Amino acid sequence: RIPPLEKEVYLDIKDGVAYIPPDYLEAQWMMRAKDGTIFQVTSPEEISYRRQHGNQPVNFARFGSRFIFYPSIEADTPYYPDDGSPLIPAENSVILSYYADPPEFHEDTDTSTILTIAPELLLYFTLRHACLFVQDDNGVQKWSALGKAILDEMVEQNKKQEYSGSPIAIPNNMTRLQSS
Amino acid sequence: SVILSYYADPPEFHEDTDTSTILTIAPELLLYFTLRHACLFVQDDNGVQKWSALGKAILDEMVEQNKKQEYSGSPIAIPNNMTRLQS
Amino acid sequence: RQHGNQPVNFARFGSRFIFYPSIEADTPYYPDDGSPLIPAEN
Amino acid sequence: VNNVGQFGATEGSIGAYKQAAEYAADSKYWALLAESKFGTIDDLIAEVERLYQQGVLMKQDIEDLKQDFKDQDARLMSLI
Amino acid sequence: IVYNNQAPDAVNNVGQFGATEGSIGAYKQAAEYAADSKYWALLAESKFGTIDDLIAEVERLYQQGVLMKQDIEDLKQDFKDQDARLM
Amino acid sequence: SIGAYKQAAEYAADSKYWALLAESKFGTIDDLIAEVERLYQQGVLMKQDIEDLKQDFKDQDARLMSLI
Repeated sequence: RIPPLEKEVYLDIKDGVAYIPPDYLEAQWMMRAKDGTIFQVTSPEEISYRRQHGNQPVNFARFGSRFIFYPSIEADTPYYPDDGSPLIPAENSVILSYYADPPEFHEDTDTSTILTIAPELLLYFTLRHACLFVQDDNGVQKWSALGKAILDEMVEQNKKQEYSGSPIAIPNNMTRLQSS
Repeated sequence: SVILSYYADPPEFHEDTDTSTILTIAPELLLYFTLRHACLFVQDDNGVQKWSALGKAILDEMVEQNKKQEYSGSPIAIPNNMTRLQS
Repeated sequence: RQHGNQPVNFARFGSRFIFYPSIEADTPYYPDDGSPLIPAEN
Repeated sequence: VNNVGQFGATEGSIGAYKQAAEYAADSKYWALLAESKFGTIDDLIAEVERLYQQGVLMKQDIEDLKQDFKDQDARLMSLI
Repeated sequence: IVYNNQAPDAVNNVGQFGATEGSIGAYKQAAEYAADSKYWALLAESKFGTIDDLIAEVERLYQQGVLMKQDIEDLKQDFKDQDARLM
Repeated sequence: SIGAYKQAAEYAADSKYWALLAESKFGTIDDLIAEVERLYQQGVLMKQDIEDLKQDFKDQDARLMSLI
């Protein structure tokens, strides 16, 4: 899980039936493009309870291959066969950020950020399965260890990258804003 | 109407051109797990161990992937207050 | 933004730094004619 | 190019394609729009066709009347 | 930043949601049928616009034309009749 | 107002359901456009006729003014 394989995109809620895109692997921050607002994920039971029992906060869940929302959201997006037409994204347009599954190589000229950033990783993780195809164990173990070390280095870099511009000290937040 | 979501068991292949989501997602999984039983049929122990370890690692990666897409994108604090209609 | 001498905060929305106060910044003088960059205000 | 930089690029995804349900919903929406248009504008066009057919029949009839009266009075004034 | 409006081209070789080698055909057929339905809807809209606009416009045009023509013709006929009766 | 998640083939079959009705409504609109084309032909014929009449009346009124 790293930035270069992420992808932001607008969604079409349709107050419920909203479906999960095919490339969905893990969801990052989810919000709108109007004044800013961050959603929080909850369980199906919480939303079922909210439905009957009852709009600053907005929740959502995962019903199979859907993203449910308690409020009757009316997000709008251009239909499928639309030609170009960025559409100047209208209001109530939620923007989702998630980790998308990258494409599989199909041509020798096909490249990817992994090749330009860390080719030894792929080379070792594939020499693993190569030395498995043929009968060899020492090479398998060594290549696996090296690939795991490279992946650990990369994820540690990603970790040290996030929240890495200053320290933090919670300023005793006790909801100064209560009047509303 | 009442909707039910269950983990359906897939049907047996019983055909060459047939396929499944696993063949596209993790063919190495089935490959290693069947080579395990193959190297069990013939008395090959080291191969059994290697294939089983690889299949276990693949299944672990898959189940971990299924966990990192769960209700993660939010703090675990501020326990919910689904108490009642009586405030 | 909802519930809000003036401290500053910034985040990382994938590939964009987002500052709350809506600060404004400017780039310096670009000219390469052997002249200084002349840094900009704000 | 980036050497180890993670922000130096962003590899695309499989494909920015929706599920079959979204395509079905779009097809159903287009079909409902086209069907409403068909029905309403077809009733309107049928009513307009009837009205204009009767109108042009009356028009050609009264035109024959006007032309025969015109030539009648013309030859009547010519004879005088 | 973008929209998911492009057409299906590949399968999710990695990912527990989406399409498979045994389902991509369904995605592509659905996209094709939706595009055909939109083409039909646009063709119908263009046909109806043409019909309505042309019919209404030409109707109003030649209706006002023949109306004013008939008015002037009947007025000239009345003038000629009065002049004849006068002499 | 929430439904289940059918398989892709079912959604595909559902999408194609929106074609036959359109095919028939177009098999009708073709005759409709033929009819309005006939009407436009009649209209242009009547316009040619009204133009001929208008010119003949211009000439006859000029002759009238000339004579009296």
